[PDB]
Amino acid sequence: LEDYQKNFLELAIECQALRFGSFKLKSGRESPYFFNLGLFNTGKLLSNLATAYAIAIIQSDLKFDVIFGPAYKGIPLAAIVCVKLAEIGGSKFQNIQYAFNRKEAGIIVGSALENKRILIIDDVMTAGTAINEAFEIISNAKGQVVGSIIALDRQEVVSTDDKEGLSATQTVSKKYGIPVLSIVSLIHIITYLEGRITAEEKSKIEQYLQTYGAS
Amino acid sequence: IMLEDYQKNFLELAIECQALRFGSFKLKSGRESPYFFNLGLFNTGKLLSNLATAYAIAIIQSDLKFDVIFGPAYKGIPLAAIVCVKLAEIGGSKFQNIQYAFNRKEAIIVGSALENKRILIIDDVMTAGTAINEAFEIISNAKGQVVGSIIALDRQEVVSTDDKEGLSATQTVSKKYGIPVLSIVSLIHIITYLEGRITAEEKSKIEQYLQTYGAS
Ligand SMILES: O=C(O)c1cc(=O)[nH]c(=O)n1[C@@H]1O[C@H](COP(=O)(O)O)[C@@H](O)[C@H]1O
Ligand SMILES: O=C(O)c1cc(=O)[nH]c(=O)n1[C@@H]1O[C@H](COP(=O)(O)O)[C@@H](O)[C@H]1O
Ligand SMILES: [Cl-]
Ligand SMILES: [Cl-]
Repeated sequence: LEDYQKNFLELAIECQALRFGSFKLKSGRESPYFFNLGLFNTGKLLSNLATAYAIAIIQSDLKFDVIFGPAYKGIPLAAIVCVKLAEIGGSKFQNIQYAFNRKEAGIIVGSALENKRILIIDDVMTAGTAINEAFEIISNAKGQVVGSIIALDRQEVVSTDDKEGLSATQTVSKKYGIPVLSIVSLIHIITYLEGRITAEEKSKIEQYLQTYGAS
Repeated sequence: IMLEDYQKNFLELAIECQALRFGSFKLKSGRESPYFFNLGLFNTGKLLSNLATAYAIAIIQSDLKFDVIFGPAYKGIPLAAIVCVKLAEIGGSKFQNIQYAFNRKEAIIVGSALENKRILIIDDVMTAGTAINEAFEIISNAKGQVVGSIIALDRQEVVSTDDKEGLSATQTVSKKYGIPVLSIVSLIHIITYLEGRITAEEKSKIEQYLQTYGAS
């Protein structure tokens, strides 16, 4: 793990973004843990979060024109990361733009996406549903998606039906031929924060991963 | 009038990025304006960084004590976020734990509960004050306590031409709620700073507009 990933994880517990318990996910799956990025809610935490995203993006060498955040929670993410890229990235990141959608229209707020290289930013990927929806919106605007970044790759399958059992992030990359970046993955949480996870929570996570974990 | 270096720099960028334009614009209040300020055109990382800093300096200057910065959906949302971040970055210990919040158009608050929290409303521009009033009601529904407002531009216009006192939208809001209304710049700043860069024709159009709508 890199230092910024360690700090991200440390702050994730501090602000309670990483919670263990019983959670019904968007996809319907009953999960033993939940990552709530919305809990990085202070000026200090948002600054650190924007920095983590920016570092991951810069180190990827991805070339793009526009960072797009899906409504609603992706909107602040796109804005703060756009800023942070200009602050820590140097000359080629000064003119990167940000955009987002309205839920109902004139759907896109920002410069026209047509023929621009777009990086999608979001919080967490589980089954990949949220990113597919963002893809649809971008394609309607005639944007060219060149990559995606999330804070947490939960490293789960799109569906248990799929025999290959590729993760949601793996399936997006393969389908589109685009990088899918993550600040951290579930494996990083398990290994680094092993002490702060109890024996029961450890087993609950492993049992969950037996059903939903990528191969 | 006084112009801070950061205000001059902000205006320079506003011209550069097309945020500030002169010409015929029908405002959302129906008023036919000789100029328009489109803050959404501060749309790059560099422009947003300067914008966040400008808002932050004005907020710091004011000594306003608050818990939450609230930006109305949709265009208020990035403003709340970037300013919450900037304040923690350049404002010191006092701003480390301030939070941001915003509304959904329909289910409604995104963020920690607003109840019993001191709220700073952030928005782009005030003309007749209609948008800020709508934000007041949202925060009211949520039982938050509004302690201040900040906008990028105070257009210095009346709420209604029928009011004989002729208080501006920002003056009206301030008197009604007993709270400060801050702005990065006002129309007077734009006119004073740009001098002859606004053409004679453009100047007279502004003067004619303010003869109809300008605050006393
Ligand atoms: O429901 C989830 O899958 C989920 C798990 C989690 O740990 N954190 C989390 O925020 N979520 C929510 O579910 C989304 C990810 O699920 P997918 O759209 O299936 O990838 C995120 O965008 C969140 O809205
Ligand atoms: O329509 C306007 O009055 C207006 C003028 C301007 O220069 N810039 C600008 O953005 N506007 C839009 O009008 C709103 C302000 O109008 P009021 O709600 O009357 O105060 C802003 O929130 C913008 O949506
Ligand atoms: Cl959302
Ligand atoms: Cl809007």
